[PDB]
Amino acid sequence: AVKKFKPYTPSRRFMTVADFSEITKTEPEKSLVKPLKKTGGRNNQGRITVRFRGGGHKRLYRIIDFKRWDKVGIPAKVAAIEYDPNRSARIALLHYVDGEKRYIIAPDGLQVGQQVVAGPDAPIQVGNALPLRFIPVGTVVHAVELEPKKGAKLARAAGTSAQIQGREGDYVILRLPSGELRKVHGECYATVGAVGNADHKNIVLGKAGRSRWLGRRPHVRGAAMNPVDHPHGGGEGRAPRGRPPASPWGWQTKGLKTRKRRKPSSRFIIARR
Amino acid sequence: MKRTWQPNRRKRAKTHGFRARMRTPGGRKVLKRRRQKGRWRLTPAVR
RNA sequence: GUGGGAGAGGGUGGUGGAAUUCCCGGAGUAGCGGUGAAAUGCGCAGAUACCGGGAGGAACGCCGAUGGCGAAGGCAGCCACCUGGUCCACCCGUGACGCUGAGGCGCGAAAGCGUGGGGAGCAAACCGGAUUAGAUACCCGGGUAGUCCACGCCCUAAACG
RNA sequence: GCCGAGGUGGUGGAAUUGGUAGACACGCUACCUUGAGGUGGUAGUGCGCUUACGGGUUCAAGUCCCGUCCUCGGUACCA
RNA sequence: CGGGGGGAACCUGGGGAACUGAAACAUCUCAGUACCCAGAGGAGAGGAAAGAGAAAUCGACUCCCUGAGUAGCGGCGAGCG
RNA sequence: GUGGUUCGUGGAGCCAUGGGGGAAUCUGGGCGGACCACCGCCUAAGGCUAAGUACUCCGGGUGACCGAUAGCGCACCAGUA
RNA sequence: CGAGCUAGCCCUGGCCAGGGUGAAGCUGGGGUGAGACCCAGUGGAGGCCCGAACCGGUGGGGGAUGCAAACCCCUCGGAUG
RNA sequence: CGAAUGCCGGCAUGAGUAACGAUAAAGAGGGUGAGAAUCCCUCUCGCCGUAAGCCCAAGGGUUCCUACGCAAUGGUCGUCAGCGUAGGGUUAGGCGGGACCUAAGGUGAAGCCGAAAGGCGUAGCCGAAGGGCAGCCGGUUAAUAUUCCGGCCCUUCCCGCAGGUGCGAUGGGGGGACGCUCUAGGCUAGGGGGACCGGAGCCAUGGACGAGCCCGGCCAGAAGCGCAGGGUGGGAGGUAGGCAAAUCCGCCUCCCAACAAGCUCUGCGUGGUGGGGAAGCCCGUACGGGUGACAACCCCCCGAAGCCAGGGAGCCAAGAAAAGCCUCUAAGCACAACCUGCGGGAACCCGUACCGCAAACCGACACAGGUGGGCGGGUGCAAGAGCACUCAGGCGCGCGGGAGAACCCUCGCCAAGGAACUCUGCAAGUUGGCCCCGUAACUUCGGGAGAAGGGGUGCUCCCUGGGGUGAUGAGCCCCGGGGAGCCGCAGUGAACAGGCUCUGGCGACUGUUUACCAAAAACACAGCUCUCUGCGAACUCGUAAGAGGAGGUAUAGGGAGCGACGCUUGCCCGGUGCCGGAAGGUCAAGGGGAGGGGUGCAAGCCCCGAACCGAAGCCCCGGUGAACGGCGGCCGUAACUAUAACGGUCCUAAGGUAGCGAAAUUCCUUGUCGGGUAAGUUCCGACCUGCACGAAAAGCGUAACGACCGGAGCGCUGUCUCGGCGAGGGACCCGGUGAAAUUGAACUGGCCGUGAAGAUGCGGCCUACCCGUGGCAGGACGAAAAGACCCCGUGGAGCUUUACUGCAGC
RNA sequence: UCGAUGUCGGCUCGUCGCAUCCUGGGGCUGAAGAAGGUCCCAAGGGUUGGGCUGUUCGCCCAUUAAAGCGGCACGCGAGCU
Ligand SMILES: [Mg+2]
Ligand SMILES: [Mg+2]
Ligand SMILES: [Mg+2]
Ligand SMILES: [Mg+2]
Ligand SMILES: [Mg+2]
Ligand SMILES: [Mg+2]
Ligand SMILES: [Mg+2]
Ligand SMILES: [Mg+2]
Ligand SMILES: [Mg+2]
Ligand SMILES: [Mg+2]
Ligand SMILES: [Mg+2]
Ligand SMILES: [Mg+2]
Ligand SMILES: [Mg+2]
Ligand SMILES: [Mg+2]
Ligand SMILES: [Mg+2]
Ligand SMILES: [Mg+2]
Ligand SMILES: [Mg+2]
Ligand SMILES: [Mg+2]
Ligand SMILES: [Mg+2]
Ligand SMILES: [Mg+2]
Ligand SMILES: [Mg+2]
Ligand SMILES: [Mg+2]
Ligand SMILES: [Mg+2]
Ligand SMILES: [Mg+2]
Ligand SMILES: [Mg+2]
Ligand SMILES: [Mg+2]
Ligand SMILES: [Mg+2]
Ligand SMILES: [Mg+2]
Ligand SMILES: [Mg+2]
Ligand SMILES: [Mg+2]
Ligand SMILES: [Mg+2]
Ligand SMILES: [Mg+2]
Ligand SMILES: [Mg+2]
Ligand SMILES: [Mg+2]
Ligand SMILES: [Mg+2]
Ligand SMILES: [Mg+2]
Ligand SMILES: [Mg+2]
Ligand SMILES: [Mg+2]
Ligand SMILES: [Mg+2]
Ligand SMILES: [Mg+2]
Ligand SMILES: [Mg+2]
Ligand SMILES: [Mg+2]
Ligand SMILES: [Mg+2]
Ligand SMILES: [Mg+2]
Ligand SMILES: [Mg+2]
Ligand SMILES: [Mg+2]
Ligand SMILES: [Mg+2]
Ligand SMILES: [Mg+2]
Ligand SMILES: [Mg+2]
Ligand SMILES: [Mg+2]
Ligand SMILES: [Mg+2]
Ligand SMILES: [Mg+2]
Ligand SMILES: [Mg+2]
Ligand SMILES: [Mg+2]
Ligand SMILES: [Mg+2]
Ligand SMILES: [Mg+2]
Ligand SMILES: [Mg+2]
Ligand SMILES: [Mg+2]
Ligand SMILES: [Mg+2]
Ligand SMILES: [Mg+2]
Ligand SMILES: [Mg+2]
Ligand SMILES: [Mg+2]
Ligand SMILES: [Mg+2]
Ligand SMILES: [Mg+2]
Ligand SMILES: [Mg+2]
Ligand SMILES: [Mg+2]
Ligand SMILES: [Mg+2]
Ligand SMILES: [Mg+2]
Ligand SMILES: [Mg+2]
Ligand SMILES: [Mg+2]
Ligand SMILES: [Mg+2]
Ligand SMILES: [Mg+2]
Ligand SMILES: [Mg+2]
Ligand SMILES: [Mg+2]
Ligand SMILES: [Mg+2]
Ligand SMILES: [Mg+2]
Ligand SMILES: [Mg+2]
Ligand SMILES: [Mg+2]
Ligand SMILES: [Mg+2]
Ligand SMILES: [Mg+2]
Ligand SMILES: [Mg+2]
Ligand SMILES: [Mg+2]
Ligand SMILES: [Mg+2]
Ligand SMILES: [Mg+2]
Ligand SMILES: [Mg+2]
Ligand SMILES: [Mg+2]
Ligand SMILES: [Mg+2]
Ligand SMILES: [Mg+2]
Ligand SMILES: [Mg+2]
Ligand SMILES: [Mg+2]
Ligand SMILES: [Mg+2]
Ligand SMILES: [Mg+2]
Ligand SMILES: [Mg+2]
Ligand SMILES: [Mg+2]
Ligand SMILES: [Mg+2]
Ligand SMILES: [Mg+2]
Ligand SMILES: [Mg+2]
Ligand SMILES: [Mg+2]
Ligand SMILES: [Mg+2]
Ligand SMILES: [Mg+2]
Ligand SMILES: [Mg+2]
Ligand SMILES: [Mg+2]
Ligand SMILES: [Mg+2]
Ligand SMILES: [Mg+2]
Ligand SMILES: [Mg+2]
Ligand SMILES: [Mg+2]
Ligand SMILES: [Mg+2]
Ligand SMILES: [Mg+2]
Ligand SMILES: [Mg+2]
Ligand SMILES: [Mg+2]
Ligand SMILES: [Mg+2]
Ligand SMILES: [Mg+2]
Ligand SMILES: [Mg+2]
Ligand SMILES: [Mg+2]
Ligand SMILES: [Mg+2]
Ligand SMILES: [Mg+2]
Ligand SMILES: [Mg+2]
Ligand SMILES: [Mg+2]
Ligand SMILES: [Mg+2]
Ligand SMILES: [Mg+2]
Ligand SMILES: [Mg+2]
Ligand SMILES: [Mg+2]
Ligand SMILES: [Mg+2]
Ligand SMILES: [Mg+2]
Ligand SMILES: [Mg+2]
Ligand SMILES: [Mg+2]
Ligand SMILES: [Mg+2]
Ligand SMILES: [Mg+2]
Ligand SMILES: [Mg+2]
Ligand SMILES: [Mg+2]
Ligand SMILES: [Mg+2]
Ligand SMILES: [Mg+2]
Ligand SMILES: [Mg+2]
Ligand SMILES: [Mg+2]
Ligand SMILES: [Mg+2]
Ligand SMILES: [Mg+2]
Ligand SMILES: [Mg+2]
Ligand SMILES: [Mg+2]
Ligand SMILES: [Mg+2]
Ligand SMILES: [Mg+2]
Ligand SMILES: [Mg+2]
Ligand SMILES: [Mg+2]
Ligand SMILES: [Mg+2]
Ligand SMILES: [Mg+2]
Ligand SMILES: [Mg+2]
Ligand SMILES: [Mg+2]
Ligand SMILES: [Mg+2]
Ligand SMILES: [Mg+2]
Ligand SMILES: [Mg+2]
Ligand SMILES: [Mg+2]
Ligand SMILES: [Mg+2]
Ligand SMILES: [Mg+2]
Ligand SMILES: [Mg+2]
Ligand SMILES: [Mg+2]
Ligand SMILES: [Mg+2]
Ligand SMILES: [Mg+2]
Ligand SMILES: [Mg+2]
Ligand SMILES: [Mg+2]
Ligand SMILES: [Mg+2]
Ligand SMILES: [Mg+2]
Ligand SMILES: [Mg+2]
Ligand SMILES: [Mg+2]
Ligand SMILES: [Mg+2]
Ligand SMILES: [Mg+2]
Ligand SMILES: [Mg+2]
Ligand SMILES: [Mg+2]
Ligand SMILES: [Mg+2]
Ligand SMILES: [Mg+2]
Ligand SMILES: [Mg+2]
Ligand SMILES: [Mg+2]
Ligand SMILES: [Mg+2]
Ligand SMILES: [Mg+2]
Ligand SMILES: [Mg+2]
Ligand SMILES: [Mg+2]
Ligand SMILES: [Mg+2]
Ligand SMILES: [Mg+2]
Ligand SMILES: [Mg+2]
Ligand SMILES: [Mg+2]
Ligand SMILES: [Mg+2]
Ligand SMILES: [Mg+2]
Ligand SMILES: [Mg+2]
Ligand SMILES: [Mg+2]
Ligand SMILES: [Mg+2]
Ligand SMILES: [Mg+2]
Ligand SMILES: [Mg+2]
Ligand SMILES: [Mg+2]
Ligand SMILES: [Mg+2]
Ligand SMILES: [Mg+2]
Ligand SMILES: [Mg+2]
Ligand SMILES: [Mg+2]
Ligand SMILES: [Mg+2]
Repeated sequence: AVKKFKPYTPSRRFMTVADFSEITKTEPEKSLVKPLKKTGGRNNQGRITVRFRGGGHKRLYRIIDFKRWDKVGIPAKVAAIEYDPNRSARIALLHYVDGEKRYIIAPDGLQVGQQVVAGPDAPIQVGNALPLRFIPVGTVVHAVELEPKKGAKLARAAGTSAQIQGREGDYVILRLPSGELRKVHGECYATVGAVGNADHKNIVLGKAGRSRWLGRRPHVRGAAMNPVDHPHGGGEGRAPRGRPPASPWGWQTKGLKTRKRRKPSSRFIIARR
Repeated sequence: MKRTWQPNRRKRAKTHGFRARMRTPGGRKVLKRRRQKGRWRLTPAVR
């Protein structure tokens, strides 16, 4: 869990690569990949709408199953645990008995050979997925639906999870990985346990190039621009912001809240980040 | 040292050529303009 | 060796109620706190005291002893798993196979350090109220590290009989 | 060299033209508490002269003005 | 059966600047101009009063002359009309 | 809320209309410069309609128009080299 | 009207003589209660090293109506990212 | 028209001036011709040879070939030509494209959006240097040739026969189908050597008739076979998935081979046949042709980066699509249809000349610049695409001849000295490859390191070890070892090839940057912190639809600072920002109508309007520092003095902690002291009076790194004392060609004056025959550019904000 | 002089003034001698090499007969830096 390196170069000093022990299969499931279009952060008009992107490895997209409920009651055996370049986590390849192959995003604690199933039935065990209403309160759970049948949305990122705090009416009270407190509808599926590859946050990029491999290009500071360019540009040697700090588009960037206030989902929230 | 003209026949038809002009309203007017000025060539040679 | 015994001895995983604190709701009004006496602070934007609902962290009351276990440091709600030492009995086996121990190795309260977490109460530093000639203190109101978990360091002590 | 605010008790510091030993402190002096000092309590700070200089305004000038000295603050850029 | 597309300038509709002027400049001006777009033609718009507006009056619409730089409008300015 | 008109919010009507409300059919409705009365004018919410007008790619006629540095950019194989 | 120059991104291809250093892992031995670890071999990592191609443009000289509207010479930087 | 740096045109001056475009280089003979340095052929000489040779792709588009031409184009000449005129020349079922596929992207029925114009968009369609697809060797033309011819092979389509089979698709499945580094075994291209094989001819000038010397000893090739290698399990049973179906694929279970065993595919070998085939001599070829020959046609060795190819391994950053192809079934049809084999017929459009690192492309030029892929021989040097010479082949760069001044450029060498040069060792020089010995502080333990500093280096002889290929052997190739000796000043004998050390600053580091005056201490960067964001996310672009974010989900995404790492990062919440706050106050439209007015006989119509309810915002209450930001003054005091641990007092929101400090910050300033030097405004170490450091616009440190900027030493030098000589290319003279800015007109001297204040031009005086060449720059307020500095203009523009007024956005 | 009169310093090359740093010739002296001090005449010649700083200047090391001061667009950039 987290490879380190001798310092036989600079930057090989602080580098850290993930441990790949959990990985069973070294090439993906041909059935389950589509190629994906790399945007470079350019939207349909050829305009950059997210800065500092592009470069980075050719990448095959793995189509992963975010609705477990098409297969209700059909068991499946976990066939392998794989590397997915498109996400923080690991994907499990698993074979349904009725012969369909799907990718689940791998819970921690899941191992190859395990027997897994989703439905309002089903044991409470790692990898099984149920309607939220049927998980015992106090469970920790991942890959959670936010509206019934709409796809899993919350807690898909390596090492994240969420927790059932209580039930009220048609809805259950979820603690999100943000610490926000949310009612989610009881009918929403979720699959028990946390996401794993939790050691993920401790990997140390370690050198400039290695940030490029991830397709994120250099990020140049406001301060280091001119005034045509940023609210912080201009000013001889350095200078401080000399105004409350701002985005290139000139809104305030320290503490100013951007959530819409009159948003209808406010009726469903109790907490923050 | 590398100058601004790097002839590419495909580029030239694709960019300034006839169908290109006729695709856009702006371009239809170029043609309209040139035709009315009496140009011998409404659009570059290319090939 | 065999047969037994006591115990907060250690490690892992669970799990319980009490209380504090914070949140919602209900009810309810002008003060609560705090001290040597006060002030700072909290409170008609509805505090305190009361009832209900919930979240969370830490510590385990009575049993509890001038008691027990451990080589030491140390160990105290309950339950399970894994495990150390130790005493008694019958007098069975090996046959001096012993004692000590420079170095070496390991363990080592608290505080401190690193990377993650976690953070209720307490609280170095820090702010404020008092006291005082003054008070960078004692007392009061606040309060961050830390106190807790994991992994890794540190290796000290009135580490004392 | 150039514009802004200042010079007052022993000290630090106040005052709209109406002064006044002059706010308020702290020095200090007399007594008191103490065996003695300090802390602490009680009641006063010039010999009928001065608020930097000296010279106008006013019925009155620490207060407004005029220049002189000193302080402090700011400035002396393109060259 | 029709449409499509082209046409010097002219017409109507949708949209629509700035320089400049005001001896600065914001209302105002330049100006519903330049221009972009859609449509029409040999012309196009308009047209047969829910009109004018003071006389008991005129009678559809266009165009010219004139009323008249009048009536008015206007940082009651420049100016517009 | 705006646009049009000479009308720039002015006493601001008339014509038009993006938004809200929302009638009546001659004893009905619009207008005559806020509004009210009186006296008049006119009949909205369907449509078409020659001529008189604008222009000049084109043909002609005519010039106190130019005469090859002029007159169209081009008198000439020019929107060419 | 332009991204046939330049800048970034996307898709699909290609290029990088040779030499040097010798990471993890593995294997063996040592070590130990079991380890950590040590040594030897092997192994062949890296915005590692020297250096052509390719990419630059460091200092100096020359050129300055130039060979050239940015060049030439010597020297220098990177060269599996 | 006389002036507008006027416009158009013509013609001057500079001037027979500068230049004639790489310093790779020329000489003569012969020919042709009106005319020859410049065309042609010979011989000699020089230059390129990872190219300055050869192939391809772009782009160009007749430049190709030949005949006849020389006005112009050619930097001179021209008989020549890429130039003028004319004629000729480009041949494909297999090469490249298209009657194939799909990528980004484009387009776009369905659909959505937008005043119009239009924007978007699923399927589909288009789109290639990627995937798929069937030709190899030779000959021939003046000029084309995988195109024509010759020989040997192959593809599709149509029709037929034979044999086989549930046939059948735009639908299901498989496959296609993949990164990067390293890399095994076998091959091949390619190359070296041979006493073996074939071959004209040769014996010079002292020696050699010799296992002499110089030349050559291959290419393509179906089936078959051989060798190397790729791919691949076989049968049954069930079956709920692969939007219908399936016998296929998937999945569960049972039995057989575990192995290429077999089946299958590709590579190379060999192959029937076919084809080439040197030096040299001769023919005259402008270029080839004849002969050598009836050629020989073999052995060994070196060996890819290429081939077998979906090979192997490791790694993290996790590595296109679709069709061809195989499979499965659906309708439908089963005389059809498809499969396999043989046969016959059918097989279209476009390109092909030539240039192609360049005189034919991009650079106004026959321009020292730019331009993607492939091949790129030999020897030596550690290797190599490096460097020196050289093959094939290709060039001597489209002005020449002389002379041998100054000056310049490029180059070589120097007595003694050795940085004294100078802002600065700038420049140059020193060093230099490889083998061995050796190698410090400090360090993040890797480094520092090529630290430093040393020794070796040729050739001949003897002995000698191991490898590869051959067999276990010679032969050939590779890596060594020991001994004795030869020669010169010197053996990496020429060419390519680090000068080193100490010490500060700044930035951690490799990177990036002002194309064209700045490469940096700037930007970036891993990493730290803050903040926003629950997902139809925030945020960005768009009027919108849509889109990016992301087919991502708080270990994620956006914004902002800081900038590896170590140790750290104080106090102030008054103001500003943001954040929280159900009360309070004020607050627009709207609500409400107390009352008041206009008019009317009136019923009424119309107008105004108080109270009161009525958002956000502001006010107000709080919070907030890695938010914007800020972080005091005066007086006194110790038993020498001096200083003040201590005290007093004014003010503040609070009065700068650690650490650092004459600093990339210190004005005074060359502060003072120490170190260095004979001497040190710089440098280093201190002190602290910090004009005016200070903690993420981070503080203080830090090994390693730097074409960064200071300072010092050694080494070594023409940098210098201080210059001298020599070389080439220019400059000079001659023949050819022949520009330029500038130019009121010129008959254009010095001094003292004078003058709009700096006179060839006015006064006086002095000096002075006319005209040129080569030189120098003091003057013509010399040229150039309507001064960029400065002001002015109610000139402009970019930028800012608590200037004004708007708009988007919220 | 802004339709342009390049600006400190250094190098190079100088030339001139004398208000003389030295050398020559003098008066006075509080000149014994030697050495000076002052003022007088005198522009023929001469007037070093280094450390530091861009520096002018200046300070400093080592010498010197001596280590002069000025002007020439703070002489001199179609002469260099
Ligand atoms: Mg587009
Ligand atoms: Mg940045
Ligand atoms: Mg900047
Ligand atoms: Mg911009
Ligand atoms: Mg801005
Ligand atoms: Mg700023
Ligand atoms: Mg600054
Ligand atoms: Mg700046
Ligand atoms: Mg290039
Ligand atoms: Mg051009
Ligand atoms: Mg092309
Ligand atoms: Mg024509
Ligand atoms: Mg006890
Ligand atoms: Mg005990
Ligand atoms: Mg036990
Ligand atoms: Mg016995
Ligand atoms: Mg301990
Ligand atoms: Mg502890
Ligand atoms: Mg006391
Ligand atoms: Mg507390
Ligand atoms: Mg004890
Ligand atoms: Mg006594
Ligand atoms: Mg007094
Ligand atoms: Mg008085
Ligand atoms: Mg200024
Ligand atoms: Mg039309
Ligand atoms: Mg209109
Ligand atoms: Mg219009
Ligand atoms: Mg329209
Ligand atoms: Mg104006
Ligand atoms: Mg004006
Ligand atoms: Mg103006
Ligand atoms: Mg108007
Ligand atoms: Mg007609
Ligand atoms: Mg008509
Ligand atoms: Mg009509
Ligand atoms: Mg009409
Ligand atoms: Mg009509
Ligand atoms: Mg009529
Ligand atoms: Mg008025
Ligand atoms: Mg108007
Ligand atoms: Mg209007
Ligand atoms: Mg107005
Ligand atoms: Mg009106
Ligand atoms: Mg009316
Ligand atoms: Mg309406
Ligand atoms: Mg009406
Ligand atoms: Mg009317
Ligand atoms: Mg009417
Ligand atoms: Mg008409
Ligand atoms: Mg006509
Ligand atoms: Mg003419
Ligand atoms: Mg003409
Ligand atoms: Mg004439
Ligand atoms: Mg003429
Ligand atoms: Mg003309
Ligand atoms: Mg013509
Ligand atoms: Mg481009
Ligand atoms: Mg490298
Ligand atoms: Mg290198
Ligand atoms: Mg250079
Ligand atoms: Mg020059
Ligand atoms: Mg890359
Ligand atoms: Mg001129
Ligand atoms: Mg003229
Ligand atoms: Mg002439
Ligand atoms: Mg001349
Ligand atoms: Mg000359
Ligand atoms: Mg010449
Ligand atoms: Mg001859
Ligand atoms: Mg000749
Ligand atoms: Mg070669
Ligand atoms: Mg071509
Ligand atoms: Mg051309
Ligand atoms: Mg031609
Ligand atoms: Mg040819
Ligand atoms: Mg030719
Ligand atoms: Mg000619
Ligand atoms: Mg000629
Ligand atoms: Mg020709
Ligand atoms: Mg066809
Ligand atoms: Mg297609
Ligand atoms: Mg489109
Ligand atoms: Mg449509
Ligand atoms: Mg459309
Ligand atoms: Mg293709
Ligand atoms: Mg292809
Ligand atoms: Mg083909
Ligand atoms: Mg073939
Ligand atoms: Mg051939
Ligand atoms: Mg088929
Ligand atoms: Mg002989
Ligand atoms: Mg063969
Ligand atoms: Mg099915
Ligand atoms: Mg494969
Ligand atoms: Mg492989
Ligand atoms: Mg298709
Ligand atoms: Mg079938
Ligand atoms: Mg059927
Ligand atoms: Mg056939
Ligand atoms: Mg051809
Ligand atoms: Mg070239
Ligand atoms: Mg050529
Ligand atoms: Mg030439
Ligand atoms: Mg060229
Ligand atoms: Mg050219
Ligand atoms: Mg190239
Ligand atoms: Mg080669
Ligand atoms: Mg070598
Ligand atoms: Mg090669
Ligand atoms: Mg070479
Ligand atoms: Mg040759
Ligand atoms: Mg020649
Ligand atoms: Mg030449
Ligand atoms: Mg010599
Ligand atoms: Mg010498
Ligand atoms: Mg010597
Ligand atoms: Mg020396
Ligand atoms: Mg000097
Ligand atoms: Mg140098
Ligand atoms: Mg040392
Ligand atoms: Mg060192
Ligand atoms: Mg080392
Ligand atoms: Mg060495
Ligand atoms: Mg030797
Ligand atoms: Mg020798
Ligand atoms: Mg050498
Ligand atoms: Mg050499
Ligand atoms: Mg060398
Ligand atoms: Mg080197
Ligand atoms: Mg410094
Ligand atoms: Mg750097
Ligand atoms: Mg740093
Ligand atoms: Mg660098
Ligand atoms: Mg930069
Ligand atoms: Mg630059
Ligand atoms: Mg520039
Ligand atoms: Mg650099
Ligand atoms: Mg540069
Ligand atoms: Mg979206
Ligand atoms: Mg928007
Ligand atoms: Mg999206
Ligand atoms: Mg997406
Ligand atoms: Mg920074
Ligand atoms: Mg920094
Ligand atoms: Mg504050
Ligand atoms: Mg605040
Ligand atoms: Mg506050
Ligand atoms: Mg309120
Ligand atoms: Mg109302
Ligand atoms: Mg009334
Ligand atoms: Mg409010
Ligand atoms: Mg407040
Ligand atoms: Mg701070
Ligand atoms: Mg104080
Ligand atoms: Mg300070
Ligand atoms: Mg210190
Ligand atoms: Mg200091
Ligand atoms: Mg100093
Ligand atoms: Mg400072
Ligand atoms: Mg220092
Ligand atoms: Mg600073
Ligand atoms: Mg800061
Ligand atoms: Mg520092
Ligand atoms: Mg650098
Ligand atoms: Mg010299
Ligand atoms: Mg010479
Ligand atoms: Mg004369
Ligand atoms: Mg004069
Ligand atoms: Mg005269
Ligand atoms: Mg002359
Ligand atoms: Mg001159
Ligand atoms: Mg001059
Ligand atoms: Mg001017
Ligand atoms: Mg003004
Ligand atoms: Mg202005
Ligand atoms: Mg001037
Ligand atoms: Mg002039
Ligand atoms: Mg001039
Ligand atoms: Mg004299
Ligand atoms: Mg004398
Ligand atoms: Mg004497
Ligand atoms: Mg004497
Ligand atoms: Mg003299
Ligand atoms: Mg003199
Ligand atoms: Mg001197
Ligand atoms: Mg210096
Ligand atoms: Mg000085
Ligand atoms: Mg000066
Ligand atoms: Mg001067
Ligand atoms: Mg100068």
